[PDB]
Amino acid sequence: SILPEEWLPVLEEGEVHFVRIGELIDRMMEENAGKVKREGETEVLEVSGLEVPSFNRRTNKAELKRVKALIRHDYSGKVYTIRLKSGRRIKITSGHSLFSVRNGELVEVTGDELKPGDLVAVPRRLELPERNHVLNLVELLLGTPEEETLDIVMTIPVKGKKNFFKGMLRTLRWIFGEEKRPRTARRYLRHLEDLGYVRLKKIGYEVLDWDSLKNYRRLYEALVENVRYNGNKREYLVEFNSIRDAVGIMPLKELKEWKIGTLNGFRMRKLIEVDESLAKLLGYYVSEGYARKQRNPKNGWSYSVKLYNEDPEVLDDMERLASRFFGKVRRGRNYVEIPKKIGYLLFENMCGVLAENKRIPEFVFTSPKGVRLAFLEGYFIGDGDVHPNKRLRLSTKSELLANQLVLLLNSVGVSAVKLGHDSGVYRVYINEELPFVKLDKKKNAYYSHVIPKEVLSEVFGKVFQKNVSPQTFRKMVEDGRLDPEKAQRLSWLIEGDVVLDRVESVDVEDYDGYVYDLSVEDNENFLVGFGLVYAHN
Repeated sequence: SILPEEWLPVLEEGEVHFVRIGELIDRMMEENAGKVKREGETEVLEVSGLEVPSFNRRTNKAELKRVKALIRHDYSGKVYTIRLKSGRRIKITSGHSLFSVRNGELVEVTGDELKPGDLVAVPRRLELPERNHVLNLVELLLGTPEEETLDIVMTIPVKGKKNFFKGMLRTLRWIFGEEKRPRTARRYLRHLEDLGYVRLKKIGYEVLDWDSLKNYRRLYEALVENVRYNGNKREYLVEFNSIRDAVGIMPLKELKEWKIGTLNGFRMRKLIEVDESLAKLLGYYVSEGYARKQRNPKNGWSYSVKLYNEDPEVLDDMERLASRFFGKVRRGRNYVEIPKKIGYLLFENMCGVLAENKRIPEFVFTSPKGVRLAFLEGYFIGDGDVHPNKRLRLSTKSELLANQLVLLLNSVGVSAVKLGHDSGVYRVYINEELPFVKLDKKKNAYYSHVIPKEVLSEVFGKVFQKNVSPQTFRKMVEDGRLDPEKAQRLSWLIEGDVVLDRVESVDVEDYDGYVYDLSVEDNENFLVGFGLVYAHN
């Protein structure tokens, strides 16, 4: 079984989240108490909607799988913290199995069996889904403290909507039988049909969804009561907070027409399509971005976002990207500033404010590779890791970020990764080429670009000078240096999506508490631990 605090990458409805397995399993069981069957000390809760990354037991390739159930045993015994030479770490009970090698094949080795030196399976790359994402600033802000969206408003041109609100309400009230049929009735009944609520008929109409109409009415009731007119710009206005408890009802069809921001400041389009510029912009922020709130004039609240960097070229690119989504921007000595409330809000909720809370936005993990790489590039460049003379060294105070980076890298084919945490800081080391950074993996190679000599030794019965890269392995096969028939025993290691990391230390403790586990469809395994480690379900 896995311990409570162990991180676990999971996918829900197509999105990737990092959760502490205990928190996930405890929360689920509490909200589904009834369905939780129990056989003494064990508690099993079948579920759907969850998916975890695993590897095919036969081909060993990366593939996502359904999580059949969540399990919880009350445990009293020994727990082992397994530390890999790569930096990965995983704490498990004595009978939990991880994957090691025995005679060229992947076998299971229990926690109470693992010793320093043993080879442990770990990801070479991951196969996460790919889709285009669309940000929704409304939902985003609805997840924000009202005290932070005080000056936020939602404007809309008065053009085609001459008194639309009060006019729609009247039709609704009429629909609910509280008024005589309005004069502009059909101009609205169509819109409703367009939204799917009503079925316009030759003669009158037929209400399709009362419950929905009720919320829609509730929405317009809120609009009429709060929408003001701004003679100045000829548009309708609404203070966000005044309709927070209803705006979420606004159908997307209608949302498109609105804008959101401040009255005398930057106004944004509510629905944003995630593209590479945005991702790379966010990358810049996650690494070198600082969001501030200083008091100013009437002591208390001018918001801004600065993107630091000591090199002109970079600052030029940030300035280019920042202004690409937030209009006019301010250049500085060593930074680029976006002094806009809604930009500040967007970045705050997307990536976090404090360094130790910085994080990769969720949509990045399952976006097309072009976008994942765009983010990574914005992050690396900003962090100043584009001109290396050896392996890169990324530092963060956010352990979430460290884990996310590792998963994001794996998802784009980078496997030569290492970890560390030394003094309130997490480090992610990378020793292999990236489309935007040249690095020689052959030089001081990492475990991922090497076939353990014990494995070769065992499989081929020969004794090997040193370690061979998978590249030099394929070659030795093609010109008889390696027996091709024996060599096939390792096709899973050369052809699969797994590499062998090695146990450095093992710590044993006595534990009294809840331990967890999962049941994974088909493969019966999943990723857990700091840095991601394959564990048998």
